[PDB]
Amino acid sequence: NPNYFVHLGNLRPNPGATQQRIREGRGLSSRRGVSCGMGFKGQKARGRSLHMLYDGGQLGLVKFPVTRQIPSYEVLYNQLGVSKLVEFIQLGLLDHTKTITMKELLNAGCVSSLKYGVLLYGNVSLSFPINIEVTACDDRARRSIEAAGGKVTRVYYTKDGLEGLLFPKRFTDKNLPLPRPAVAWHPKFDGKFDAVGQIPPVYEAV
Amino acid sequence: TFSREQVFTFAKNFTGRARNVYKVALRRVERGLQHSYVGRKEKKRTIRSLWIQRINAGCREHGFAYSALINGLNQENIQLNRKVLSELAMHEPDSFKAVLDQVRFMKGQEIYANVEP
Amino acid sequence: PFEVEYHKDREIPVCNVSDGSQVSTTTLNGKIFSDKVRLDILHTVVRYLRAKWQQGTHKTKDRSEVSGGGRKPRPQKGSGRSRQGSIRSPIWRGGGCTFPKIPRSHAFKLPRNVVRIGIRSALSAKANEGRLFVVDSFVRGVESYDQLKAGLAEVTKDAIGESLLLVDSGECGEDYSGVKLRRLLPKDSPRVEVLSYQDLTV
RNA sequence: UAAGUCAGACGCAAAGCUACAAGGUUUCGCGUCAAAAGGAAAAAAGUCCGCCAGCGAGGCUAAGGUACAUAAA
RNA sequence: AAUAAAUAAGUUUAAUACCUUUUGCAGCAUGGACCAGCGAUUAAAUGCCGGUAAUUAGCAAAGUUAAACUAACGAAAAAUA
RNA sequence: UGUGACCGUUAGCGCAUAGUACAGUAAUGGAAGUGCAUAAACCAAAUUAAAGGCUUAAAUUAAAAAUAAAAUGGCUGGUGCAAUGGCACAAAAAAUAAGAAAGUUUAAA
Ligand SMILES: [K+]
Ligand SMILES: [K+]
Ligand SMILES: [Mg+2]
Ligand SMILES: [Mg+2]
Ligand SMILES: [Mg+2]
Ligand SMILES: [Mg+2]
Ligand SMILES: [Mg+2]
Ligand SMILES: [Mg+2]
Ligand SMILES: [Mg+2]
Ligand SMILES: [Mg+2]
Ligand SMILES: [Mg+2]
Ligand SMILES: [Mg+2]
Ligand SMILES: [Mg+2]
Ligand SMILES: [Mg+2]
Ligand SMILES: [Mg+2]
Repeated sequence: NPNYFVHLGNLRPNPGATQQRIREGRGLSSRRGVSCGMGFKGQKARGRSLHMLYDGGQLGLVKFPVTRQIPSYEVLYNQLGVSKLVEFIQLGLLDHTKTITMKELLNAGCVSSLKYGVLLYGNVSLSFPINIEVTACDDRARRSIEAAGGKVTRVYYTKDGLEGLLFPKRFTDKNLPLPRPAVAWHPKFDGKFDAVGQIPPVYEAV
Repeated sequence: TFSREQVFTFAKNFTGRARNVYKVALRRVERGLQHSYVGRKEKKRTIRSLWIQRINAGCREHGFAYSALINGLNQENIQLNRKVLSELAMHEPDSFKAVLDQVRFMKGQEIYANVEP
Repeated sequence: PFEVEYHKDREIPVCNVSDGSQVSTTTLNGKIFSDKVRLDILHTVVRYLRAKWQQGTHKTKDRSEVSGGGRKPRPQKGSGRSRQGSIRSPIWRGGGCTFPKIPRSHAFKLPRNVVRIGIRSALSAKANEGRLFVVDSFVRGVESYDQLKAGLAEVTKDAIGESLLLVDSGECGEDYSGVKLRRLLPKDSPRVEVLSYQDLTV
């Protein structure tokens, strides 16, 4: 066989990809020769006795107060920036000539995994109108879109309704009717939603 | 730690159980090798002492002293060392005496490349 | 040691098993058959495959699994002997193992992309060594094992090796020709193997 | 290094305690040992000189020595 | 501590075992009569920090899971016209 | 029955058959032990070395073969090699469940 043939008997790994394990207790001139590098006596050198976090008895970490404030439920939403929405449209992954819904965002790749809804935030300088329906929005995003002539609508969906919006084929392939939309939201959420979402959204021209 | 073959090679001339018993021979082998490191260092000190004694004995037979000779050689720019000087006194008495006479009296005839300038 | 054109397509003749004669010519994609050969990737995939195949049905017994050994065999003090707690201790002849073996799996994971790089390196290596051959079919016109051997010998006469590997489109391919090839191939053949393209490995 | 260590000792020089005692005890400045082979003082952990990668039958010195033991007036 | 370094082979000089434990052990501190065999940081899951690669990862097979990214002050004027 | 980067007589099951021999009033505990061959510790035997004068000119050889101390006698059973013995799961089969309570169900031609 020539020198450049490759077979099972001349394979090696890339240098630096592996290193030999240290086997302690194997001689005076070996690494960690006799006492295995643990010292001479004490609690640390007698096996699994001492937790690494014990501080000797002072217990300094539990001398601090406790806070019980509950964070807002909106930390469970997926956050979408206005600047990221525009980039997708410019590249051509989103159609800006029709109403944009969360289904389009999911398929385009703007949002990864939705369980509750999408929150739209940020500032952006636009030159063309955009019509987008989301579950939540801040004021900076609303001003940016409306400045160019767009419309931002906050839509209320339930657990079953959100499934129909995102995966309608999951129901038609099984010959099942689509979920029905909600009637109204609890008054405690007044000022959070503008309209009740329709499972098949009504697309319009922009 | 030395192996059985190494231990018994070193201990082939030892006495009693030190020859063929591993535990006994191993400790005897290591102690001996420690003696050898010290032995080589001391050898260089002892031999130089012996050279000086022989030179001093030769000097005093003629009425001189070792310390006077060493000083005298450095004034003449003669760089013979003690190993050579020791051997001259024992085996070449006539040449050893000639060196002493030059240092003490400086009555040697100088040699030039051109005998007749 | 010679000049190689990387990423360039290759033109390869097609031979016939029945008579060992050239029949046509085809083309090989340059990204698969003219790629760089990664020696370190081949090493990783080979280790990956060997680890997966290891069976790992092995076990031993520790001091708690060996028979007996419950009672304390000697008094703690007074006898002049060493203190002992059980006869099945690791220090005792016939005792348990300090760290027993257990049935276990040895397989680890690799990305699917790294496996692809290995396959391309292996296919590219064969072409650069002149050990890659293409045939129209394996069973058309051949009715005996000896006939197939002679044809393969004629096709691969210009090579250094001895053993051969045959790849087809699976049993249910080429009008179920694979079934005939399996029947013809003798049992316990140490120098010839037949695989489908789905089971090809580095 | 998310490692080991939290038993230290003595010499010269000061102070508290003891009796301006202890190879005592408590602090403090420098050094040595601990973890340091080699040379001088008798043996010589802590004093004086001085820091051993290896070999050699070359040379010059330190502390200390120069009628015998024992190298050199 | 039964050796070492040398030698004219007569001899001369150097030289208080090892381990463990200690401020300090030739130790009048601890363990070993000798030989052969056996006898002690191993495996799984998860986390942190280096190294070496892939250039998102897993399924599925034009569609879905996991991760990652996502507004901060639109501030430069370099024209031998 | 099938497979093994599982073991190969201090290993692997306690057992290359033995829950036997043996210990104990009893419950109970629980061994050793394959075949072949200059291994070690261990006990006896083994010290040394001498040598001083035939007169020289026409052989031999089918062919081949044939002159030299690495190792005393023992006791013991390590090491090396092999398997009619073990270990782990897999396949097939087996085992197993009913609501009701002296009452009807589940049958492929
Ligand atoms: K450590
Ligand atoms: K013995
Ligand atoms: Mg301590
Ligand atoms: Mg400690
Ligand atoms: Mg066992
Ligand atoms: Mg303390
Ligand atoms: Mg303290
Ligand atoms: Mg004191
Ligand atoms: Mg210490
Ligand atoms: Mg001088
Ligand atoms: Mg003198
Ligand atoms: Mg003490
Ligand atoms: Mg004892
Ligand atoms: Mg055996
Ligand atoms: Mg057994």
